[PDB]
Amino acid sequence: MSRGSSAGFDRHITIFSPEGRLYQVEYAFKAINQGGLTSVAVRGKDCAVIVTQKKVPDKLLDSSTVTHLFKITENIGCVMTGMTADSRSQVQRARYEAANWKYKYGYEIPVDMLCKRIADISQVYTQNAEMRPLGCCMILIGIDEEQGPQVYKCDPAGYYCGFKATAAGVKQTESTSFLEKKVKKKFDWTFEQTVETAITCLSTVLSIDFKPSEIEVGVVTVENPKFRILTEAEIDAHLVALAERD
Amino acid sequence: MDDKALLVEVQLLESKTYHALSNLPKARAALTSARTTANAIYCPPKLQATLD
Amino acid sequence: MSSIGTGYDLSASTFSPDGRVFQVEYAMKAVENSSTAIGIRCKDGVVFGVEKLVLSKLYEEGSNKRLFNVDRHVGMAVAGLLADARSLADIAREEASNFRSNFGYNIPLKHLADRVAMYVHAYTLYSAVRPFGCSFMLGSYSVNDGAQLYMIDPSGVSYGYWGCAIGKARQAAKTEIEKLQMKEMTCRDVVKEVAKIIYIVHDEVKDKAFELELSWVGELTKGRHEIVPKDVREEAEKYAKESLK
Amino acid sequence: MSRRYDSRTTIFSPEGRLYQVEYAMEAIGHAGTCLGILANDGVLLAAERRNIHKLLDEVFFSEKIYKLNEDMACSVAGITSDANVLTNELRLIAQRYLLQYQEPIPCEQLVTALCDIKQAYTQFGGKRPFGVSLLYIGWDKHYGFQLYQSDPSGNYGGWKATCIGNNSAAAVSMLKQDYKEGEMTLKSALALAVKVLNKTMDVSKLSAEKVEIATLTRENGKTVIRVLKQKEVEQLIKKHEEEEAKAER
Amino acid sequence: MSYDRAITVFSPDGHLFQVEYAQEAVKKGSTAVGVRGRDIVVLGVEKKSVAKLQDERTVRKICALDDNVCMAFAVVASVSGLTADARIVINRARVECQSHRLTVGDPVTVEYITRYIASLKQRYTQSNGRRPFGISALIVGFDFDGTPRLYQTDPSGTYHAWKANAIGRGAKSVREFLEKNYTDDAIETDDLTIKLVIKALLEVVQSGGKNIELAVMRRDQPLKILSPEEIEKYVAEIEKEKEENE
Amino acid sequence: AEVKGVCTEAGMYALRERRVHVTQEDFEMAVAKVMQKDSEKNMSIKKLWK
Amino acid sequence: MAERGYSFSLTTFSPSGKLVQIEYALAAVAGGAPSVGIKAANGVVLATEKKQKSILYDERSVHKVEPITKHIGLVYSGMGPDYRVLVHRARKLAQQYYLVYQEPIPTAQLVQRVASVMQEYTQSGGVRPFGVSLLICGWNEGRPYLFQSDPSGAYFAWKATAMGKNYVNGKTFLEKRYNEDLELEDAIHTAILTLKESFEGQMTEDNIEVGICNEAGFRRLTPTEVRDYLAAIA
Amino acid sequence: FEMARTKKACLIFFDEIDAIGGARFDDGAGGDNEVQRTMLELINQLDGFDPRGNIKVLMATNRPDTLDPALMRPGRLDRKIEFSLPD
Amino acid sequence: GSSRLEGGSGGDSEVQRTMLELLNQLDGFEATKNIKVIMATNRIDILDSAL
Repeated sequence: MSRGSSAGFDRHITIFSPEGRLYQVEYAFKAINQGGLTSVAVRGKDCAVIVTQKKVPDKLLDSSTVTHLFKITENIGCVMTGMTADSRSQVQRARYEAANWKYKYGYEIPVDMLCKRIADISQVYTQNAEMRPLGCCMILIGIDEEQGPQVYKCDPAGYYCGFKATAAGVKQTESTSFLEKKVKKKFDWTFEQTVETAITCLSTVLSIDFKPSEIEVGVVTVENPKFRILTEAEIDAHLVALAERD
Repeated sequence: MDDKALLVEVQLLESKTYHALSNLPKARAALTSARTTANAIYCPPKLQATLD
Repeated sequence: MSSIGTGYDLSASTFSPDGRVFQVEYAMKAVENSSTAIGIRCKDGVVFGVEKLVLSKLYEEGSNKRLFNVDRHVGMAVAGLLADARSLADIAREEASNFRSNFGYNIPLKHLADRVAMYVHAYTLYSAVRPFGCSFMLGSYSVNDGAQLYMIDPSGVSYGYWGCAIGKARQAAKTEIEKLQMKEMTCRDVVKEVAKIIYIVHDEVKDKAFELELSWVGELTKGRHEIVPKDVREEAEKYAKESLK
Repeated sequence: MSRRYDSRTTIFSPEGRLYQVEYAMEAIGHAGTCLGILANDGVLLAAERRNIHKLLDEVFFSEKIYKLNEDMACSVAGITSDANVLTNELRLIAQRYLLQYQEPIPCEQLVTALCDIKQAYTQFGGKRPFGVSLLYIGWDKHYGFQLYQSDPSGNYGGWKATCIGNNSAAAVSMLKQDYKEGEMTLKSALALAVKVLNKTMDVSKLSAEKVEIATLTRENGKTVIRVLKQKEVEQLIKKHEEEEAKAER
Repeated sequence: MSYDRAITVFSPDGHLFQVEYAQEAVKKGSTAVGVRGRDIVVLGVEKKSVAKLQDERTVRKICALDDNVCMAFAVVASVSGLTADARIVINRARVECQSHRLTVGDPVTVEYITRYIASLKQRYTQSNGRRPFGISALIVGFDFDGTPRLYQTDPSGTYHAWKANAIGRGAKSVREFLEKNYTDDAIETDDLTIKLVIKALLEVVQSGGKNIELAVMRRDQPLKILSPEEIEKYVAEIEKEKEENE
Repeated sequence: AEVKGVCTEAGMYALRERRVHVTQEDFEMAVAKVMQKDSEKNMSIKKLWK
Repeated sequence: MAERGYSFSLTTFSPSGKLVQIEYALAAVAGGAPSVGIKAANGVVLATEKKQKSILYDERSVHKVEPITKHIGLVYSGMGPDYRVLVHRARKLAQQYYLVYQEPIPTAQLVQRVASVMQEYTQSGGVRPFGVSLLICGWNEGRPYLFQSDPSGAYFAWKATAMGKNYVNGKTFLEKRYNEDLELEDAIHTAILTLKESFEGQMTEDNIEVGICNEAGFRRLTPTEVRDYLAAIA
Repeated sequence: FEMARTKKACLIFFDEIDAIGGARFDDGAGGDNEVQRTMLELINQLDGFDPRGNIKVLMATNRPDTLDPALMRPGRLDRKIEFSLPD
Repeated sequence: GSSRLEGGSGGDSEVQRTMLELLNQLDGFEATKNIKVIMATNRIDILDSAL
């Protein structure tokens, strides 16, 4: 046998393969690519930024309540990349846990506590053969109190890790390697500077070339205690500067 | 320890000295001994060049 | 694939190397089989137009109806299998009823839609149960949250629409919406439009025969989800028939 | 979906065996020598120590000699993995019995509580049985000195001398040949056990890194459970080794 | 529980598979004979497989459920003792016997235990993800009456009383030789009943007193399990009686 | 195979030194070179040959 | 929100007499990052590779090297998600123990607890075992301690152990380089060398994490301190 | 099938297809390809652009669970009769 | 052929088992034999019931 374990069960249910790691788990990372969404997140010292498509496909779909930037809670917000069905499901579960934490535990929620908490849950889903390793990936922004602005991304596999720069989506590998060159030729991060880096990476990689109504940018700022979308006004001012950049 | 570059170095230095005294069996024996410990693939290219 | 005894359509925990889930997809093809249910957001309410399938010759009104009241001011139009729709009606109505009791204000559609979608989505994840074989719209008017239209599919997505169609004709029917300016428009005029779209889309092989049911939830009903009067139905029926000729 | 994957290994076979217990039976045989012999003043266990390196911490008393109670001790043949969960559970059971009764627990009473659990896995549930077979040694008031063996479904048998593991047939026959039903003392009993382990094991002189021997001896009316140290073991090896030397001549 | 996978499902042959698989496993071996006397009932098993190095005192293959109820068991394979399988039926039956004696002031009868065996096998059948035990038990005991009884059960859970029965290695063959030996004198004299059990066991394979273990019950007095030394003396006296009749 | 590898490795050394007879020195270097192959066999828990 | 779970036989014995799942789990840990633990007998030192192969990872608080409690730590090799739940679980047991005794949980005691978890994952169906090998360290009750727990649910005692890629060579390099009755300084030096003998090549201080364990506690050193060490080793 | 049609009155008794009749799938090692091949050939000439000729068909299966949806519908399976265990 | 081995106890053991069967009874050459069938293996797992 070749071309998947069809005489075997290993992509049918969750159990380790003869090769070590599961077919199914690897396959979950392939479900992200289906969403059509690519997110680029850039970590700064002024804000931690997310740039994602506002993009609507008709007159019939809202854009006054359809967004992939989500306010988990005031300080910490996130973007979901991949399957839309799984996307909402994690957001609500995250929202309830965030209120419950704040109420009982009394601690303000950094980037790590939401990220790590979801990640452990998404391990249980991967571990059960009833549930499936997630169809979405969550990239969080939020201000860590000791570190400063932080960008984390948690895997549908159930791993969390910190990132100075990250990308998730259809072109996961292409955008991260592109952004790697930008880190290497380092930018002293101002407000405008983190936002600029994120949009140039995504514009080159998709090769659409975005304008301000087509993207929506999410910041969690050090003077904003709440999560805010920058919308078109600030984006256009940066956008022109991008053409003049290089 | 022979799984190391460092051991090769002492043995080479010694072989040069016995040669000068005109302790010729000693220098010869010590020279093969350095090459035996040099075989290890834990030795970096440069150590090999000096050994020749 | 479709004929198999392990995974694929047995499961939905399964993934292909593409990433697909076939069972969740088979549930989508199921909503497609029966006629169209449209629900149009106005800045003042929602108007529905539903084909109500006439499956016999000894019909009475409300028989195999697809119009449900989730809350006092929410209506729900379903398309696809009615078996799955009845269980979905109980779950949605229950989440709304408790909401009214506790919060004491009119359920925001954005909240209700998130909860039912999560429930559909819990089944699509699972290989332990199949997921519902219908797709539904929830549509509502309130002055505490405005006029809202939401749509939930067999996958477990909730996103707001300003004019939606579910059922066989939906790719054709949706096109007719882009033609219409419906975001700003009285619920009185929009009833005339939902009725004419349905009459033209229907053909004798999507389903044998239908009974026209339109519903109000807008400025006219004063924020109540009710069925349209005999008068309203007939003039909207007439305009559908005159446009059909 | 779910039944198809279930290989139906929980099914009875017409012959009257459980497939799983039989496959577990093989897991015990791959694994090292564990033998227990009865003696008339104490009783001893000899188990194969399989942890030989020159860098060993020895964070445990032993990784095969387990003192389950403060009146029982046991040795292992099977898989270390199963042995670790199991060994803990054996401790709660031995210890609760000690609380209620306040007298040393029979070796027979100790195998039976576990047996229910073993059986449960095999018959239904589709859960693996434990990969170890345990030789429990003890003294209880009622019979005097006893040795009990448990198997992968909890099948029990009282034995004066028994052996399971690697070259189980060879060890038990040999021991059957010299000794038949309790003909020796505690001193001689250690010398046979190490001798058997010697032949069975690849190293034919042994050391204390290769063997670990545990004694359970009734002194001043109370059961003493002691894992013997490396020093005591070398003395026992030299006694058997010397006895072998005379044999040849 | 989570396990509900089928092990038993009904046949068009009008049977339950496990029960029949069990029934043949008592055809193929583990001779257990019981005779009912007129003061005392004796049951005997042949094989504990005493290879002259094993213990004989503490090994029990006849277990006292109560002090007036005892059972001897059989079902064999390559895994020869199914002592484990028996040990469950033995423990649940032990509590139930005692329990019946607390509630109902009559000493528990064999007829109660036999219905209780018929329901345990069945209950395991109806429950999801569960399988009938392979055991067949010769339930011996005393009623309210003080009358000696011997009852026999099968792996399905159907019970009959019988004066003398043999099961294992040809159930009918051992029983038809034994049928001549069942006479009015044999049942009356208690000592002759002890010999009747031993005399049947000897037909399949002869000799061994250690292989043979039998337990005796007299009146409502506690179970007495006989020493092997008592058996050896008895087989020697049985062998001479065979030469006398014949 | 390893033991024979000592003689075989020895010959490479005799050419290098430019001898006509495989001296003791050739053998010293050979044992150590063969010991490195052994070490590789052990690391991989599979044979070298493929 | 309607499920009973499935428990099925791929977690029962094969005819070979060895468990089908355990062999595969051991394969997952072999593919992992190499990890050495050395008991000095002057403190326990644990070293792992910091990297994940892109060094666009912030890791100034996210580490592979995590304290469980005041002086016991875990270092892992193998799977990242599975380790994350094991780190979290291990802590929870530590604090439970902390409530009753006042002392933090011994390495000897902790492994058995963790071992039960590894066991549930193997023995019940509809799950699969964790594919993470653990090096558990502590200094408590007057002696420093190093334990190994492999993914099956076995725990083994070693005084110098190596893991991951070229687990075999690490154990032999440890045998050779490190001798008994040497100090703590010597121990720290030898671990980075075992990691050199176990995946070779270029090292930065963001490609290695080194953490030292004493009764003062387990701490993972800052990027600078690790940098000074690098220069020492070949 | 062609030979059958030309001769005068044919009955083709397709004997015992359990897994030699199985539903279309592919495993990428050989697949069900060879099995479905016979199956599919019988479908192409029967329905075809030419109908079944002078050919009567009788099927013996112990597993209808295996068969393709094409075979199970009428035009070569007009009436289903169960010859099973008797009364 | 490592894949043949773990698959069901060897396709190479299959050839050995059959040759061993043929050799157990054959013609009048059961009496005398000067043709053996020899196996090299390094596992005990591969060994079926006749081996």
